[PDB]
Amino acid sequence: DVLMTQTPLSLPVSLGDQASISCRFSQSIVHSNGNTYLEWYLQKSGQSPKLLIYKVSNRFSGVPDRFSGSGSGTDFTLKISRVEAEDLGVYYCFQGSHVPRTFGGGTKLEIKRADAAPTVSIFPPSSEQLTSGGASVVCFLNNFYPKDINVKWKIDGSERQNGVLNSWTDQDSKDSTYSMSSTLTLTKDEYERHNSYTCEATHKTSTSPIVKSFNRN
Amino acid sequence: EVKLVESGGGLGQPGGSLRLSCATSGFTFTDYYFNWARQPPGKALEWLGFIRNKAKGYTTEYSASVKGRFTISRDNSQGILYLQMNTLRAEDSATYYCARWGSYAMDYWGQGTSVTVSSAKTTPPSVYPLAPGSAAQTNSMVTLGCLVKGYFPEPVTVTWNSGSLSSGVHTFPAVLQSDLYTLSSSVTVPSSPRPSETVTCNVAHPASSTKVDKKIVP
Repeated sequence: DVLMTQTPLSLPVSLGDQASISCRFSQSIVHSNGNTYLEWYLQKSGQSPKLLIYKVSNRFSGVPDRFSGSGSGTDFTLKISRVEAEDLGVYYCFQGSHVPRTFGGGTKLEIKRADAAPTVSIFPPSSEQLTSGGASVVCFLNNFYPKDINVKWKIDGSERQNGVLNSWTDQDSKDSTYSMSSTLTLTKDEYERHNSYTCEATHKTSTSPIVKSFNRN
Repeated sequence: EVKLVESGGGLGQPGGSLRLSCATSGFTFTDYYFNWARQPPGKALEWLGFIRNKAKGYTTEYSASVKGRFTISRDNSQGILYLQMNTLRAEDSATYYCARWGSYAMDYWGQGTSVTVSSAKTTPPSVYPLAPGSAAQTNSMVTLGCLVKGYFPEPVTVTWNSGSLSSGVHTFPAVLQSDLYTLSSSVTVPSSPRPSETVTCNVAHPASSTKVDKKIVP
């Protein structure tokens, strides 16, 4: 029951900078034979995982010399000694000699930029959808940074939990930002039962929640 | 010379019994362990289990998840690793990768095989225009949107003004809501072009031959 912990979950970087991801265990993962089977894999968007380092410090063939692994026993470290655009991906440490055998939650290497408040927009259900007995209120929150953001929905003041489905984009290939969509779907009846629908966004770019609202009428 | 190629992905029924194959070449299949890992949509790559080499006797190992439901096997004489998956479920939708482990860890991975586990049949998408109101949203800019819901299977192609409106567009990753997918797309245009001009979102769902063009209208 060797519980693994890889950090950080997310890692903001400016190209050219150094990165360091760590993998640590509650117990030592050294094998009876003396060896330590700690590996580091790189999985890019839509690609198969690639091996970077094996047995804690052995760089696999083809892997650039800017990638370094270290540690022993319980704490290990991957260290990109000069991050490049081509390294942006998700990094996983792995050991399969001890139960539980597994990949770490991963460390996603994203590009660092200046913070930016989200542009929020709310949209009432279309007459079309309602003719079919359903009502989806949509809220867009595009172009913010960091990715960390919390959306809350309110109907006639009370907060609402059930019926929400969110989806986020991946860091934009051009401006290093993220966007999100929050959709509240209710029955035409519920929608015609209430009048005030609010989409409230919380982001570090402000202490004041960004609120978008509309009244059914 | 070293090659591992999965196959067998496709659509499956919840409670079904699909079986994947990973054929290899260019190396002595007997001397290797073989790993099976899966990456669910949006979720993180996960390890399912492995089977040991000849020396260690072809003993398999599985995660606590696939335990009781999946089983690794290999054709030592032909060089084909197999992943028989039973009692399938929605959570089993991912891309499956096989890899060989040896003196250099998992140095060769396959290219993957996609599986989707649904009780849904082909379903055409409902397309609704998302128009603003008392405020457009942004400094002299307006954000319109298009909701594409209730379809199956992926994907759908959403376009703005037949491909004209390329800048200022965000198509968000589909989400599942009771077997079907829902997707939404947004676009930001200056307040000058809308509503004076026309903004239309084009949604194509090949699997059902649909192609809907929705005029965004105030």
